[PDB]
Amino acid sequence: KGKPHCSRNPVLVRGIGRYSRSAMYSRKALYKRKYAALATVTKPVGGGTRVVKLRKMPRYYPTEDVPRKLLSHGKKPFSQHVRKLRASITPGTILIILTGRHRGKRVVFLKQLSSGLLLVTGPLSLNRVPLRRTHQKFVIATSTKIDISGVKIPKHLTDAYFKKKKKYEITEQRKVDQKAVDSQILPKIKAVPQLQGYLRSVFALTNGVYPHKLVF
Amino acid sequence: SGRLWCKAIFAGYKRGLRNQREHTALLKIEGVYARDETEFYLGKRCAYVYKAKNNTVTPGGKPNKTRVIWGKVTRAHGNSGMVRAKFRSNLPAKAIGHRIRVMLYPSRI
Amino acid sequence: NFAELKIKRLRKKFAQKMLRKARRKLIYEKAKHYHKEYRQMYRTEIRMARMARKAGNFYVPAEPKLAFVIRIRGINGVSPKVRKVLQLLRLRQIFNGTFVKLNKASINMLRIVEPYIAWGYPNLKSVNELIYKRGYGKINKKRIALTDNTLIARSLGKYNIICMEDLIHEIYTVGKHFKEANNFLWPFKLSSPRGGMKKKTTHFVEGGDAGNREDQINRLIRRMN
Amino acid sequence: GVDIRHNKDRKVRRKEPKSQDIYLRLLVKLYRFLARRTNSTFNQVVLKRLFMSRTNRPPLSLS
Amino acid sequence: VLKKNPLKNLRIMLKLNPYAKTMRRNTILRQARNHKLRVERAAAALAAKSD
Amino acid sequence: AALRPLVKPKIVKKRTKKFIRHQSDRYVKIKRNWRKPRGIDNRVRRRFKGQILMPNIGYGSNKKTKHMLPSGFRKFLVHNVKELEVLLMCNKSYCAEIAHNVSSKNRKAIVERAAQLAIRVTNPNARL
Amino acid sequence: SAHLQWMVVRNCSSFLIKRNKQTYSTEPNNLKARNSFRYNGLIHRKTVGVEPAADGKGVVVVMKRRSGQRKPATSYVRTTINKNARATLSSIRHMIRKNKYHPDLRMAAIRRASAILRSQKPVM
RNA sequence: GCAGUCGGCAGAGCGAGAAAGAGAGUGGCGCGGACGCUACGCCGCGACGAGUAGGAGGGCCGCUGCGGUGAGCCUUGAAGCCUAGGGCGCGGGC
RNA sequence: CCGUCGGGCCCGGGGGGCCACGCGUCCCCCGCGAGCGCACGGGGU
RNA sequence: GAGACCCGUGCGCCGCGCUCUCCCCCCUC
Ligand SMILES: [Mg+2]
Ligand SMILES: [Mg+2]
Ligand SMILES: [Mg+2]
Ligand SMILES: [Mg+2]
Ligand SMILES: [Mg+2]
Ligand SMILES: [Mg+2]
Ligand SMILES: [Mg+2]
Repeated sequence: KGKPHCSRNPVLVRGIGRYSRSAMYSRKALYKRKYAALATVTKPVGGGTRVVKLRKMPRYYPTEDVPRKLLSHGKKPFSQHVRKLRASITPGTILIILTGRHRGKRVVFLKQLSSGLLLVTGPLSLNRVPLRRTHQKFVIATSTKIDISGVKIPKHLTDAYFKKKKKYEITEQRKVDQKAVDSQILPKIKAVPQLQGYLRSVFALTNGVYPHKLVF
Repeated sequence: SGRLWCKAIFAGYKRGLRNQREHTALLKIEGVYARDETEFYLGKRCAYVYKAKNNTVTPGGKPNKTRVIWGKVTRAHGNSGMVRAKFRSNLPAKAIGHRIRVMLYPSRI
Repeated sequence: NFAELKIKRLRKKFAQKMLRKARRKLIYEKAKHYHKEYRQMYRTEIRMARMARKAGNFYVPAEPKLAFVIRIRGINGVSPKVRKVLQLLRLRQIFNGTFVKLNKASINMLRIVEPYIAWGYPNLKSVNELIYKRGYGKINKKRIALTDNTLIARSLGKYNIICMEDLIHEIYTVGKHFKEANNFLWPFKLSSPRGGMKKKTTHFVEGGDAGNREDQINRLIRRMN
Repeated sequence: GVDIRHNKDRKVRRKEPKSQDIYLRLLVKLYRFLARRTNSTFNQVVLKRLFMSRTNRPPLSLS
Repeated sequence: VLKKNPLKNLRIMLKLNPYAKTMRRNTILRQARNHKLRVERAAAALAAKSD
Repeated sequence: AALRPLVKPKIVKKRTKKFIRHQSDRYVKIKRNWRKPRGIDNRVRRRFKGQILMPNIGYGSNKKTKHMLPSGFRKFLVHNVKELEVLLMCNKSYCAEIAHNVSSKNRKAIVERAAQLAIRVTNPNARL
Repeated sequence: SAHLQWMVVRNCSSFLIKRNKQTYSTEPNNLKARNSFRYNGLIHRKTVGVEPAADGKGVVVVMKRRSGQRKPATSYVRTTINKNARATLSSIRHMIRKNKYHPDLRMAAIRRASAILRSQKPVM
């Protein structure tokens, strides 16, 4: 019986620990740790009692079948992938949505979701952008920021919450969640001057204004 | 409400003098006249928007006459800010000198 | 029965696992030893220059015993003596590279093929990355990539060359079995050199590419490899 | 471009009997398996001799 | 077998060369040691200007 | 609704245009079917730049998709009801095609048989 | 023997179809209808065949008998199976495997039983 | 390289740096297990690919006629011919 | 005598990394521990 | 992997090192 312990060497870089083999042998204390040396259900009938087999035979075989594939190793599903966020994106940053029906509009980033999508609202009282997901490769991260350390994001605002369902109406829960986040983040917006109008404005390219020259 | 793409010109195909490789296009982006300025646009998506006679379907919309060859920026071309781009279909040579929208959203910043 | 046959075959598997870990520890400690050999040669050469500079004399280094030769011209218009020496050097394409051990007989052959080769004296790093990136064996007359240590050790293991680091050590410190350890190697098929060329058709000392660029072959190896 | 001559790449040695004799071909089918799956070089010489022409298989007299 | 570069693939490099693990554990530990000695000396210079 | 193959790889073709015979546009007496040009001064044989391309073996298709239909099957000519049951086992990758001289009273029989055998027919509604 | 008869008929049989870069054998007991040595239904001492029954329901299985090889009248033994699909495949698998009767034809016969049974179940 | 599909007559090995035996003896419940193999077949590695005159190989390229064969096709429409139809083949062609 | 981040597993006497960590005898010298996972790991999910 | 004392992918080779079959302590929910 053993409660698990963390790995006794830290990560130096990826793939290599800090301490070597004999050092990790001492830190695991293996010098004092020498050690030495389903298919059938029986069911009654009315006869007697039968041995019923589960996993019964296939009634039909396809005329041709694909062979089983070779094994691969580094290939993980999307629920297990690692989540990279750009270091210019921090909680409370202002984003510019570039793609959807709210394109060019400026929004307040809050939290990265578990699928890597950026949970965001530039508030519905300013943008008409609700609590909504965006994508970091499709948003522009400007270096203007609001401190949202004291902001309680609800724990249920997840990707399962934000997933499309199947004639669309906002539910009462989605109505009250936007209020519950807006009533908190809006006094932080209005405590820095002109940012409410800045978020009300949209981003547009004009003559002579080039994106490789403009710093955001 | 306003423009969200950079202006570029289909300056020609990737070519030597007597051999043009139609699969790669040379873009001239407005405002980019040095190879140091090209680093923003590398990897960005580029669109040749054009109109034809028969209607085609518009994503998130009703069918109209506008049609798009999509593409993306691959690398810079020369010291003077010209850029190499690759499109899904090779761009028609009738578009040489005409406008390509360079979108902003393979964002890296 | 079969209960003793099963443990008899598991004993064979366990014995082979212990043999593999013994060979693994051998490869580890021998590469550890080669690291110290390289550092003793490097610091001994520096110290040998320093003790002569204290005394006011000159320390002449040993004339180099390993050359890396890159064929830089094409297969068109080659005079037959030059072509013969190039196929004896296993350079039958442009930008093929081989290691050559240096003596009078080899240097006079490189002297024949001076307009067609560019060569010089390779670094330990150049040998390392040449074997690691472009190293291909000649096993059973086929070009097998050096992906396993057993892939070298089945051919050169009888000369006590059993891993990539004996192979690199045998090539670098030009050893007793250099001919076998270099003929085992396929001639390296290097890329075009990145950053362009100075002048391919003239000698290196007259501002071009061909010839003996003495320790300057390593700069070329970074751009070709 | 590689400087190699291709005049003698293709070996001009028989891979099969030119005869369409099915009895000789069943013998060749036996000795292909034997010459491949045994360590004996006799089976290889037998298979390559089963390949040959009648002139390269001259008769053996009793004496 | 697909050839992977041991100069870019760490555990292909360790498969061919078990001592590369030790040589890359050192000159990362040694490099961090040298960098903190360098910043300790850079701080000692600006501290000695304050005497 | 339709009968699918066992697998559907993308059928990559190195060329899709046919290999036109040299100078078959300038004449009606020269049919479009390919002939190797064998003249001494011939630009197409000499492989000059910007000319009609000659067929090479390098143009040959992938062996996994050679002779494969765009549906993903490979066709087999069928002349009667009896020559369908050779495809009774090859049905997931090989399809049937009724020959052009099979009458309209027998095409019905071959189609209604292949519907039982789940064999895909390239031309089910042909004559009728 | 069987290999000799194969070296006779491998390219010169009347059951040979060579069309459209394919090859088929129209032989009565050829499972998969493939011109092969293994799937040939005439040249072996032991053959399995599977075909639909005389009436439209069921699968008849054919086994070649050991004695009268030169006697085609009493050579093949036919057995009609009209059960459910799982029982029919159980019967064919037990006829091939428990008898050790030409055992590499086991799932060729099983898949042919499945194909005939699917062809006998009607389309909507 | 593969005849090793060696299955309740079972035991599912033979890529592994180092000549040879997963040798054998005797004293001290539940009935299961993809594909394959036209062996003239199938599979795997590696290197290579210019071509006149010329030589050789493969043609499930094509025409006509004969000998066998397809319980073949066909007046519910053969040959031929036309076709902005669908396709296949590197191609001959289908 | 002097010098060597010299070579001797850095010969030998009085804080930090090591593919070093059973015992018993004789002399030399100063063959089968078990489980669980993670992965720069035998060619994309 | 089990194995003639049992019949289970229908994630395993090489190579790297993680925890548990020992005992304590600290820190955070
Ligand atoms: Mg020249
Ligand atoms: Mg460059
Ligand atoms: Mg070539
Ligand atoms: Mg030639
Ligand atoms: Mg010749
Ligand atoms: Mg001429
Ligand atoms: Mg040729």
